[PDB]
Amino acid sequence: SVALVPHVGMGLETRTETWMSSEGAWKHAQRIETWVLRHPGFTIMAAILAYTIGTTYFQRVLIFILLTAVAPSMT
Amino acid sequence: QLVESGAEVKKPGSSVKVSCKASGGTFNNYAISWVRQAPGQGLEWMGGIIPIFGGANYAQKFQGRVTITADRSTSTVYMELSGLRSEDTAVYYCARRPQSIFDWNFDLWGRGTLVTVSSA
Amino acid sequence: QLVESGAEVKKPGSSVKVSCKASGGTFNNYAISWVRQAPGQGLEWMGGIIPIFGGANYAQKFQGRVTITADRSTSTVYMELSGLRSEDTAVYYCARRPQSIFDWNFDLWGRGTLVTVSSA
Amino acid sequence: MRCIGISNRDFVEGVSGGSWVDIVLEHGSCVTTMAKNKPTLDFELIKTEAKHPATLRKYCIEAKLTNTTTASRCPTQGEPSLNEEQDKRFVCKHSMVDRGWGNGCGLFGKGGIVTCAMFTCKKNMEGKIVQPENLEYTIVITPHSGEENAVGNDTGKHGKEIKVTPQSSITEAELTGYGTVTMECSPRTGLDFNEMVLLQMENKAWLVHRQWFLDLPLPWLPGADTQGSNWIQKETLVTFKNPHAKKQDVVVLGSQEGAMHTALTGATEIQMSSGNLLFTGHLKCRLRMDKLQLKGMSYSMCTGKFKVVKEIAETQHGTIVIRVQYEGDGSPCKIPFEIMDLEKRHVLGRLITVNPIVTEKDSPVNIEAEPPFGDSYIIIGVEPGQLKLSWFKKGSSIGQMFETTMRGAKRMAILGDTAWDFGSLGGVFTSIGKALHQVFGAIYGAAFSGVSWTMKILIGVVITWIGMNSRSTSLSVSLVLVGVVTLYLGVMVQA
Amino acid sequence: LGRLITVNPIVTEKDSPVNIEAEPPFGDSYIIIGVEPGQLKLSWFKKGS
Amino acid sequence: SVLTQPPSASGTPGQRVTISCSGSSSNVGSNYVYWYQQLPGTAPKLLIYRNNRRPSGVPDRFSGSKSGTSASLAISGLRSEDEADYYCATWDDSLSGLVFGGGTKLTVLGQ
Amino acid sequence: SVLTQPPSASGTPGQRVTISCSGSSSNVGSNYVYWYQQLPGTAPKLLIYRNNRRPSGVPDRFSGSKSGTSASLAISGLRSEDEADYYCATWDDSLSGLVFGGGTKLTVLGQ
Ligand SMILES: *[C@@H]1O[C@H](CO)[C@@H](O)[C@H](O)[C@H]1NC(C)=O
Repeated sequence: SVALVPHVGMGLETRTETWMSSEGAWKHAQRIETWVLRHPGFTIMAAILAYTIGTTYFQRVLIFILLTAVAPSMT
Repeated sequence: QLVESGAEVKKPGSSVKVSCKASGGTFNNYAISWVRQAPGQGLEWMGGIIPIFGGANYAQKFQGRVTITADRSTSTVYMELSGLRSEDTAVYYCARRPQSIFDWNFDLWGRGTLVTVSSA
Repeated sequence: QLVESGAEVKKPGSSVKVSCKASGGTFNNYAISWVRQAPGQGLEWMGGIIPIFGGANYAQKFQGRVTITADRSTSTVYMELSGLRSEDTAVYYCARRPQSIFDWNFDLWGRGTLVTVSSA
Repeated sequence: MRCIGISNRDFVEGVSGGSWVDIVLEHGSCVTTMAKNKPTLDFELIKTEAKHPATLRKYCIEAKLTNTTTASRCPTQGEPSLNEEQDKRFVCKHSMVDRGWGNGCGLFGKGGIVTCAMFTCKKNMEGKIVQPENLEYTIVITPHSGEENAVGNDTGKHGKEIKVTPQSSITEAELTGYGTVTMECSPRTGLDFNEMVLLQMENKAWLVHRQWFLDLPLPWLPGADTQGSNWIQKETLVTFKNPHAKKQDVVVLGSQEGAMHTALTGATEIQMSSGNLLFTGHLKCRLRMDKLQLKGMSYSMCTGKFKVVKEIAETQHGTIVIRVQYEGDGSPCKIPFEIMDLEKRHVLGRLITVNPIVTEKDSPVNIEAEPPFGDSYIIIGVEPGQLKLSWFKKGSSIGQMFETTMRGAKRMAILGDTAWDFGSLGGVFTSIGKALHQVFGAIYGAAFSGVSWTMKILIGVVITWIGMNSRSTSLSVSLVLVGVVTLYLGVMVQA
Repeated sequence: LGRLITVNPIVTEKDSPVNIEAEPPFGDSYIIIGVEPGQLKLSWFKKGS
Repeated sequence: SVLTQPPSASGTPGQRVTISCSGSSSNVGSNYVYWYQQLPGTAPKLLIYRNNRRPSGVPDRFSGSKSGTSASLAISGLRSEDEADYYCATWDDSLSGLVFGGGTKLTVLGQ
Repeated sequence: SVLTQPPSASGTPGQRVTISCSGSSSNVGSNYVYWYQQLPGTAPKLLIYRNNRRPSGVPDRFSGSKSGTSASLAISGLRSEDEADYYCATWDDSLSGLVFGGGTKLTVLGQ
């Protein structure tokens, strides 16, 4: 779908309000939150995998966040 | 370019919604106010609307009894008067003004709309 | 030399294709334009094409209604009119000019194909 | 009352040797330029028209399938054949089905099947391109005189309109009583229209990136087509069904209008119905005040009472506007105006409407002034009947310093390196800053193109942490600065 | 900032257009044609480096 | 609301008639004054907008004068057609609304 | 804006007649002007191309003229052969197409 390639990071923004800027600002976070709520099981597995792979807390948190964000996105 | 609804005879205590059909240019650039003249009497200013901003202001004599609204979809301005009485029998005018706080020159005027109030 | 197809009688709403064959040198080194003249009226440029390159240019009046094409194998230039009407009755000329955007001298003309919508 | 109360207002103060100042004009913003001995002027870029577009591509957003047909061949006997597959108006797909004596031919196995349907487009979005030389910027220049604007929305009479096109580098406007204002704008380094498509779908248009528009996964036409039937990637707008390997069917996907509205999330909406006139973007101009002069300097001061008809109003920009009326004689005269302290010993505030004058007795005059933070008194007229109107600013110099720093930071976030052109008097520090900004912004735009503001936030946090947990103090400082700037840009983006 | 390639452009005839080729610099530059009474100044921008 | 205008006016052809409507400082002095001529059975027509401005198409016979707290509409070249009801409009701040004058009758000795 | 010509032009044999082609700066004055001589029932013959240039094999009686925005075609000596429609053609940048003069017939006398 064209909706999966929004016109976001194109460097054309001005001071003018864009098409759906306020509406689309937090849609990604809302969808990720809803997915993490509906699918707790994958979040726990992602946390375990991040802890297993990440040597330091920074690596663990980065991996956990990236997995949790990608999981809904790849669908 | 200001079209008003046809004459309609009302009854005491009823309500009337006079319609003023403005053009595309005046709706988004000017303001509009409603003026009623009693039969054989002087003009009176009821209220005014800026269609793109709404928030019509009303004269103290009619505050609480009349309501001006604008339909941006059809570029139309509406005047609703409630509690009609014989004193409300008069021709109603919708005129265009420059939309500035200090500009009140009604260059454009409507053909008028007559409202009749009586017990019959 | 620039030889045009014979006269055609058509009907309203139909289509007519006019051909204009040309020599090898004039096909690959020049451009061919189409100009119509309604009887008792001035010449009207419809469009043209650089046959070696294709991609015809069309007048605004005939935009969406005409299609100019070139057959490189036969070294022939084609013109097709869609939605023929009475006002489209006129003689159509194919003319040769240099393939440059600044010079528009039609130093060589075809005889001209007359398209009519009535009976002969 | 055009540039006052617009809330995107920049005060450009001063000129350089040569009497020119550099101002970037944005559509929704405004510029008020003030120089000593010169009338204050308001500038606003109000319209950008792009003329003579060329359609670059026509995308199909809604189709219908008709004339569906199917063909099959027995297993091991090769592909089936459809005549329709000759014509490219038909979208076709090949699959396999189970065949046998029941299905109707000789042997058992996966047969070949080809289903085709005539693709027809009911609604398309047209992408158009323009040449930079074909752009045209309308700039309104209104002398900040205080004379009450004539009937209308400033479109006529007071306020001179200049059309800035790349054909002429010098745009000249005559303001009666003020001389001539010369602007040398650059409508070639503004939007960069060679990278832009003008996409209109259904009584709506957007200014979109060109590569983004060419990467849209929809069926398309070349733009030179004129037939509108040979769409390229029709398979993006249809789906073929073989649920049980029994038979193949083709259905048409639904209208893509809403999905495209979602795809256009960050694009800026324009108008394409009555000409390609858009209202986003900026225009760097060099303002030449050489032939600009104050109006009415030959008049005498007013000797008569002034009455404040409209009470002093604080503007959004730390300025006050007061409407006054003249009752005295000597109609065209200079309004005696000052902002002083209580004792009327020191002058504390600057008059923005320089050289206020009452042209006719009846007409009121709007005076704008900029009072100081705290108590000030607006003195108006000579002693008999002289007005002394108190005012309290309610702010701080530190507060406005921080606010102006924030405004400049936001301008850099919006204009990139063109921010240094804003109010620049040909300085050397500004030149070096602009060069450094060009290099840094080139690197940043390479590293952050096509990422979202959440991605920018994540990257900024990561880079800040990497800098913080670094042994090298120089690298630490560099990384922390880069991360903080990235965090600021992520927070201040997507608008 | 830039050098013209059609060296020594000259008007051989009044209503006979003459088309000059120049090499402008990278970035902003202005093509000035004529003398002050009606001089035309043309902005140009060269995209490369 | 105190804006008063002479209820009737009398004049002869080619005889200037002044319709002076007074008011409070806020009513008239502090704001523009608009003059409208309303022929019977017709919508009012703008004569003088702001203080002494004539709209395009309005003939020069009509002129607008504004005093300290009163305004007067001057009629030069009085004619039978000019006979109509005249009002002066001015926003007044105390009432926060537009106030129309009572109107003036242009009783002209034409017939 | 578009090319305009006098619909008809008169003359006498052995005369000098000039036909005017008037357009806007978009078409005439920013591009060359071409003059075509068309006889009845015959394809137009290129008469003048570019500006004031005669194609090889044309008599010198024909002379074109180009002004800043308008153009003219002048005839040295007049005859019965000159009686024919004359068109001026010029590329138009705004119209993005070739625009013809609209026609001008030379009505030589001596019938
Ligand atoms: C599609 O079907 C219609 C209806 O039978 C028919 O008239 C038309 O010719 C068909 N078109 C093609 C390309 O087969």
